[PDB]
Amino acid sequence: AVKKYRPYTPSRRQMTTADFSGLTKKRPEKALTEALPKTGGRNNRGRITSRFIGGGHKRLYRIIDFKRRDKSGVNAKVAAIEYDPNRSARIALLHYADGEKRYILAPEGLTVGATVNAGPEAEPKLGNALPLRFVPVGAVVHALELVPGKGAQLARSAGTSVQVQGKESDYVIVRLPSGELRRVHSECYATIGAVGNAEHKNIVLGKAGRSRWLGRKPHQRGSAMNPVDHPHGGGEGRTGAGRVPVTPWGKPTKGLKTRRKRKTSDRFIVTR
Amino acid sequence: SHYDILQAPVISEKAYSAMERGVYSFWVSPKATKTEIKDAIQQAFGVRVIGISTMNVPGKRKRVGRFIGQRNDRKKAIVRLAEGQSIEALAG
Amino acid sequence: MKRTYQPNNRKRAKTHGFRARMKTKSGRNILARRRAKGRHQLTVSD
RNA sequence: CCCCCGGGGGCGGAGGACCGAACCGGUGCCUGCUGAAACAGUCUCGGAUGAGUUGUGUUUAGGAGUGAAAAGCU
RNA sequence: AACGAUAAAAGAAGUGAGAAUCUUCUUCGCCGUAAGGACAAGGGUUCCUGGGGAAGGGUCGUCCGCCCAGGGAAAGUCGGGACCUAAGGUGAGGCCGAACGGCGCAGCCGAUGGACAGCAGGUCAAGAUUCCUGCACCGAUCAUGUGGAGUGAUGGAGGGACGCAUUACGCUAUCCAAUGCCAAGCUAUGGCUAUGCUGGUUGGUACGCUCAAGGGCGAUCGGGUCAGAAAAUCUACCGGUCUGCCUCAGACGUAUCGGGAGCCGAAGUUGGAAACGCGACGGUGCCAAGAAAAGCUUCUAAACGUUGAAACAUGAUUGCCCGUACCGCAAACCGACACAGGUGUCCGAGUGUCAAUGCACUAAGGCGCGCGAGAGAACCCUCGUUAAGGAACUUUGCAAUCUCACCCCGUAACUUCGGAAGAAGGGGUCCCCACGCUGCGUGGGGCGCAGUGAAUAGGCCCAGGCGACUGUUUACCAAAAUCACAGCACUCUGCCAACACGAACAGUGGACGUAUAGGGUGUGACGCCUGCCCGGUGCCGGAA
Ligand SMILES: [Ca+2]
Ligand SMILES: [Mg+2]
Ligand SMILES: [Mg+2]
Ligand SMILES: [Mg+2]
Ligand SMILES: [Mg+2]
Ligand SMILES: [Mg+2]
Ligand SMILES: [Mg+2]
Ligand SMILES: [Mg+2]
Ligand SMILES: [Mg+2]
Ligand SMILES: [Mg+2]
Ligand SMILES: [Mg+2]
Ligand SMILES: [Mg+2]
Ligand SMILES: [Mg+2]
Ligand SMILES: [Mg+2]
Ligand SMILES: [Mg+2]
Ligand SMILES: [Mg+2]
Ligand SMILES: [Mg+2]
Ligand SMILES: [Mg+2]
Ligand SMILES: [Mg+2]
Ligand SMILES: [Mg+2]
Ligand SMILES: [Mg+2]
Ligand SMILES: [Mg+2]
Ligand SMILES: [Mg+2]
Ligand SMILES: [Mg+2]
Ligand SMILES: [Mg+2]
Ligand SMILES: [Mg+2]
Ligand SMILES: [Mg+2]
Ligand SMILES: [Mg+2]
Ligand SMILES: [Mg+2]
Ligand SMILES: [Mg+2]
Ligand SMILES: [Mg+2]
Ligand SMILES: [Mg+2]
Ligand SMILES: [Mg+2]
Ligand SMILES: [Mg+2]
Ligand SMILES: [Mg+2]
Ligand SMILES: [Mg+2]
Ligand SMILES: [Mg+2]
Ligand SMILES: [Mg+2]
Ligand SMILES: [Mg+2]
Ligand SMILES: [Mg+2]
Ligand SMILES: [Mg+2]
Ligand SMILES: [Mg+2]
Ligand SMILES: [Mg+2]
Ligand SMILES: [Mg+2]
Ligand SMILES: [Mg+2]
Ligand SMILES: [Mg+2]
Ligand SMILES: [Mg+2]
Ligand SMILES: [Mg+2]
Ligand SMILES: [Mg+2]
Ligand SMILES: [Mg+2]
Ligand SMILES: [Mg+2]
Ligand SMILES: [Mg+2]
Ligand SMILES: [Mg+2]
Ligand SMILES: [Mg+2]
Ligand SMILES: [Mg+2]
Ligand SMILES: [Mg+2]
Ligand SMILES: [Mg+2]
Ligand SMILES: [Mg+2]
Ligand SMILES: [Mg+2]
Ligand SMILES: [Mg+2]
Ligand SMILES: [Mg+2]
Ligand SMILES: [Mg+2]
Ligand SMILES: [Mg+2]
Ligand SMILES: [Mg+2]
Ligand SMILES: [Mg+2]
Ligand SMILES: [Mg+2]
Ligand SMILES: [Mg+2]
Ligand SMILES: [Mg+2]
Ligand SMILES: [Mg+2]
Ligand SMILES: [Mg+2]
Ligand SMILES: [Mg+2]
Ligand SMILES: [Mg+2]
Ligand SMILES: [Mg+2]
Ligand SMILES: [Mg+2]
Ligand SMILES: [Mg+2]
Ligand SMILES: [Mg+2]
Ligand SMILES: [Mg+2]
Ligand SMILES: [Mg+2]
Ligand SMILES: [Mg+2]
Ligand SMILES: [Mg+2]
Ligand SMILES: [Mg+2]
Ligand SMILES: [Mg+2]
Ligand SMILES: [Mg+2]
Ligand SMILES: [Mg+2]
Ligand SMILES: [Mg+2]
Ligand code: NA
Repeated sequence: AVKKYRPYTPSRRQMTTADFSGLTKKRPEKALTEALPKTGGRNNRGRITSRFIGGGHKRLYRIIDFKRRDKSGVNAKVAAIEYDPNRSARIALLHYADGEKRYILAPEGLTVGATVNAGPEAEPKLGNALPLRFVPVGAVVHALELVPGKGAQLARSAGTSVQVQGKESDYVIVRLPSGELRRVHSECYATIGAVGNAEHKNIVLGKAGRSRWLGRKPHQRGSAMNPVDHPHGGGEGRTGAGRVPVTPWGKPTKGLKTRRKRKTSDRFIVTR
Repeated sequence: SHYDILQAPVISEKAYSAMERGVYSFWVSPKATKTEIKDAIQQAFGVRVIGISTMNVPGKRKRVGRFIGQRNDRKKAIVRLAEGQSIEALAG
Repeated sequence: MKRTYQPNNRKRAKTHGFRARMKTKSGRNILARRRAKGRHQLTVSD
């Protein structure tokens, strides 16, 4: 389900919003709040860098464990599954026996009260911290290290999955969300199952400035600018002639990767 | 020490009616504080002090000779004694 | 008709002050350059 | 959400919803044009719970900043 | 030419060399969600008193925010500091860099926020939670006594700690009525002899077997080491375990200190209204998911003791530094001016009118805007009415009418089934009496040309172009069909990501984000859809 509305305002007919009924309606845990809103409004040394970052609504950061390795061998009980305006991919509070509390990303299909287990020998049940070497072939997982320890770059957002392929001397093959295939060391941890909030995509923002609530400012087109301001500068009417970015280059098809190491670790073919 | 902390008594019709209340009013060096101003009053005149108040006061900006002038800068302090309300009697 | 000069004692002294001219070379140039003019204004601190 | 069989009633109180003061703004006419004013006045008009308005404090600058974009503001 | 808003002014009296302009008296007119009052920025003696009259004042001037002199400004409790942290600024060590310099953890600075002990009155010419009177509270040191032992950290935990809309109950501020009370006198004009008129009609504190909505809270014994660095009798997890307690908002009474119209001190009633304030951190719904730190509460680590403890009771002593006058929507701040501009917050009464900070008139309060007097020509500006006609005017119905508020009846094509819609149109609107209901309604009667009787308060409809829509722009000739916009598409990007700032193997932004994400480009809600041409150029592959 996702909410839809009657057309009582000219907006608000197309508009859509997520269903929150599964989210426990609680204040986030006080120890994990970190705060650190402090939005860096695209600015660097006062100077814009990621252009078009506006203000939006205020936010706190929810520290989220990613490595999950340190509490190997302890059981966890899933308390609340809960909202988070940073990940936009619902998180899940959990309590360990011995009483430490830390958030974890919520897998698709995980309910409140479920068991959660971490460590090397743990069984491939939903939401466990398993190193790749013990993952059964063809299982889907998310939340994935690139190097053992301090990893969780791969598969983190709504509905993303990592489909393990064959295995080698200590490297496993996996299918990333982008359709790339990649090697990864077998002691990297992963989390069983795809990501929760599996259908973030079909929310319909509806009106301008529903984006502003998300803090993304209006995104100017070149062709409305001036020759001074952008290469797609003026001239009486409307057109093209070259097709280039802000500062120049291509941006329809101009492969932008550098010629480097770890391209040998991305050794299976990559659409991207 | 204490003698040259005290500046000169206020001479004001308001200050002199307060003279009749056991209240005494006089200027002091502005950078002095209340604690030392009180022990100065009572080292000098021999009397218990039970109430101090103090106030920085800007110098008026007079002008002579069509050279624009400056301030002067003072700090009048008002003090109430115990029932032993004497000073030098020098009130008038 | 809001106008260009809206006085502010903390603004006036935080930029422009004696403390702020010493924070950099270029301002210490502003001091010794005006001291040489023999001015008296020197900064905004009077 | 509650009744009668998507309809009607109960209730509830949503909204870049409506009229409208403050407030923000500048639509049309007139006046003003050695002005009351180096951009305003009266009348009229737009927005008026939002992409809203505003105060403090602070960051970004000269081929540079900033710009819901006029080569506009600095 | 002008003498700075069309909110008027008149008379008497006074002072003086001198008066339309200064003072007084009595009227008149103007504001009254202000043009009254209280603050913050900012200004700097402009404040009060006594003098003055050059210049400043758009005239005058005996006056002034001008000139001269003298005074005025009081804090343990209000605001800031000796307390805390945000962005930001710094920053030993550390990372970089032709030099000067650029980054940067802890820490430090930094209020626009957090924490924190007083209320009522009196009153200088000029100060008031500051001085005075009454009566409190807060910390610290000491003493007497009870107690006669555990205190319990630069470290741990809890807690401080926070959104938006709406809304139930109770209440005060505060406002209204009256043949409630109290005080004072009079009355004529035609009448009333008071049942008329006018005015006032309670603040703080202490004590209640007094009435009281609302609001807060579960609570211990034990298990586990793998959690909070170790500790821990405090927290967190897990398992056993059984409506009631606390709080007073506010009201009432008794007492007491004040205040109180008034000629020293009267009354202090009953009925009604009512906050955004208080009870409070209440309830409900929602998505865009709503600071940190100290103080505060709880634990041991170390150390100090365990016959001069923590803590409590009374008494004493102690209470630093800075701000405080006046202006403060303006004659004192910003505008070169005593300028029709601009300037953040709080309070802002009454009558009428569905409501109201709207509109009119008015309270308290404050003003009549620092040239005046006449005349009633042309012309010019802001207004009133206009015969017959009614857009014939003109680029254009531009301007100016018309319409106007609330109640009732009635409303089209077309539609994204919400809307179009206040469609259009037509009717009601006052006063008296009787009747029903909770100010309405039903009836009967009355007056006027007219009853939202004055003020505020839509003209409407048909048909096109463009853009879907709210919104944004050229400060000072363009507000639009421009910009953006939700939605769509191409492409890039595997994470020290692409990309962007950068002297830099520095550091940052992207982002404490990770392909359902981020950048770039172009289109621009929604519906039906998006054809032919890879030769040229660009781009991705091939690479004899
Ligand atoms: Ca006629
Ligand atoms: Mg629905
Ligand atoms: Mg730029
Ligand atoms: Mg876009
Ligand atoms: Mg352009
Ligand atoms: Mg160019
Ligand atoms: Mg072009
Ligand atoms: Mg151009
Ligand atoms: Mg063209
Ligand atoms: Mg660029
Ligand atoms: Mg005192
Ligand atoms: Mg100074
Ligand atoms: Mg000097
Ligand atoms: Mg109802
Ligand atoms: Mg609206
Ligand atoms: Mg409409
Ligand atoms: Mg305006
Ligand atoms: Mg504008
Ligand atoms: Mg309109
Ligand atoms: Mg509108
Ligand atoms: Mg350039
Ligand atoms: Mg004029
Ligand atoms: Mg007169
Ligand atoms: Mg005479
Ligand atoms: Mg004369
Ligand atoms: Mg006059
Ligand atoms: Mg006068
Ligand atoms: Mg007289
Ligand atoms: Mg005022
Ligand atoms: Mg000041
Ligand atoms: Mg002052
Ligand atoms: Mg005066
Ligand atoms: Mg006087
Ligand atoms: Mg005088
Ligand atoms: Mg004169
Ligand atoms: Mg002279
Ligand atoms: Mg003159
Ligand atoms: Mg003081
Ligand atoms: Mg006192
Ligand atoms: Mg304080
Ligand atoms: Mg600090
Ligand atoms: Mg810092
Ligand atoms: Mg630095
Ligand atoms: Mg503050
Ligand atoms: Mg306090
Ligand atoms: Mg007096
Ligand atoms: Mg005064
Ligand atoms: Mg007082
Ligand atoms: Mg209520
Ligand atoms: Mg009566
Ligand atoms: Mg009466
Ligand atoms: Mg203990
Ligand atoms: Mg009583
Ligand atoms: Mg600290
Ligand atoms: Mg004052
Ligand atoms: Mg003015
Ligand atoms: Mg304003
Ligand atoms: Mg009111
Ligand atoms: Mg009123
Ligand atoms: Mg009313
Ligand atoms: Mg009004
Ligand atoms: Mg005034
Ligand atoms: Mg005439
Ligand atoms: Mg006119
Ligand atoms: Mg007629
Ligand atoms: Mg006609
Ligand atoms: Mg003609
Ligand atoms: Mg014609
Ligand atoms: Mg035209
Ligand atoms: Mg017109
Ligand atoms: Mg039909
Ligand atoms: Mg219909
Ligand atoms: Mg229409
Ligand atoms: Mg008639
Ligand atoms: Mg009639
Ligand atoms: Mg009328
Ligand atoms: Mg045509
Ligand atoms: Mg438009
Ligand atoms: Mg313009
Ligand atoms: Mg501008
Ligand atoms: Mg215009
Ligand atoms: Mg590096
Ligand atoms: Mg970084
Ligand atoms: Mg376009
Ligand atoms: Mg095509
Ligand atoms: Na009579």
